[PDB]
Amino acid sequence: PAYTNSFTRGVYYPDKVFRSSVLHSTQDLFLPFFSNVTWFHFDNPVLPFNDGVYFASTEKSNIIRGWIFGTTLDSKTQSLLIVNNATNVVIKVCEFQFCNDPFLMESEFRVYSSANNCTFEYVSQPFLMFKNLREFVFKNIDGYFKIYSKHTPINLVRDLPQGFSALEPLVDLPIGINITRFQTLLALHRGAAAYYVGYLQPRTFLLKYNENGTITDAVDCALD
Amino acid sequence: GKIQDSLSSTASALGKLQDVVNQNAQALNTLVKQLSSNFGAISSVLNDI
Amino acid sequence: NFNFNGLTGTGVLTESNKKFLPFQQFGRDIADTTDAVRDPQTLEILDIT
Ligand SMILES: *[C@@H]1O[C@H](CO)[C@@H](O)[C@H](O)[C@H]1NC(C)=O
Ligand SMILES: *[C@@H]1O[C@H](CO)[C@@H](O)[C@H](O)[C@H]1NC(C)=O
Ligand SMILES: *[C@@H]1O[C@H](CO)[C@@H](O)[C@H](O)[C@H]1NC(C)=O
Ligand SMILES: *[C@@H]1O[C@H](CO)[C@@H](O)[C@H](O)[C@H]1NC(C)=O
Ligand SMILES: *[C@@H]1O[C@H](CO)[C@@H](O)[C@H](O)[C@H]1NC(C)=O
Repeated sequence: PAYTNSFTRGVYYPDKVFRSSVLHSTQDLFLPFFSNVTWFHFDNPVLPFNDGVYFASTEKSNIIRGWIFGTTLDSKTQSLLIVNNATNVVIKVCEFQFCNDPFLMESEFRVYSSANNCTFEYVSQPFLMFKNLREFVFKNIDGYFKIYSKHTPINLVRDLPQGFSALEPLVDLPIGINITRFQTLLALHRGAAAYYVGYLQPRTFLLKYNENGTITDAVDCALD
Repeated sequence: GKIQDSLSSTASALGKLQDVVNQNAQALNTLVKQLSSNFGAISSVLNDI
Repeated sequence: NFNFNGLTGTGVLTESNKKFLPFQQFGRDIADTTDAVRDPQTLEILDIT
């Protein structure tokens, strides 16, 4: 429902390789150009992973403050969770439970289900506080989970503007679990905030690096 | 007078003399991509073996 | 005769004019051999010739 035309954004670095002034082609798991994303907005239903998720919360948003990842979302299969407390990020690879709509003198700490059976933790800097557009790319291939963001100000708060956005690796995380279905986090402060979900599959891109060696333009195969 | 002018902006008659560097150059270049070929061995560089 | 994270090899090492990503280790050629590395225990970036 509510098929929104996701135009161009969603390209990312594979990995090692600095080059410059090159016209080079790669082959990984990719998000389609001109694809449709169901618009979301109060309302936050459940989503599956389906081998790759392009998360993009809207600008003029201060609501989404974390994520719950997993396969079953039970106390059996190892789960994953990140929380920004406005000065750090709190990565939990612990075991958790079910909460239908957790959220955040402004109140917090309602969100947590259970803190038993932890496997891994990580602490780093917070990501970032007409706004710098939050974008995230989620994938796990045999353990290595990765972080991607490129935050850019524009108008047109709901609909995605055109342009170009390479996705830059931030935290590579070798966990080694399964991910099939997940849920983001919200913050009910007494509420329809927008975000988008993408999908990856092995299509074929074509990359161009500039003289600085940064992606500026890219095309795919099955478009035309 | 016209013989520089037909060849001034871009004539369609440079052609054979331009690509004869170029198809040679990719023939050089397609020899270079074969270094990164693998042939069922588990590497391309010798040092990984 | 270098050895960076197990990749042996031979060449002359020099400081990089390149700008390296910050998430990275190996710059690789059309020939599919290493051209630019980052030190396994330093943050400096070295061009391999
Ligand atoms: C995306 O949605 C629009 C409008 O619903 C539709 O016209 C278009 O065919 C959809 N894209 C694909 C690939 O089906
Ligand atoms: C945590 O989960 C793992 C699953 O591999 C299990 O082996 C272990 O016994 C669990 N520990 C506790 C304290 O429940
Ligand atoms: C994923 O596949 C199944 C459950 O989906 C399980 O056997 C396997 O351990 C999982 N992979 C991991 C976490 O190594
Ligand atoms: C590379 O980035 C620098 C920093 O802004 C800029 O001055 C330079 O023009 C860029 N290179 C090109 C080819 O635009
Ligand atoms: C290894 O040496 C490097 C120096 O660059 C340092 O980063 C690391 O902490 C050292 N490890 C030790 C002393 O085991």
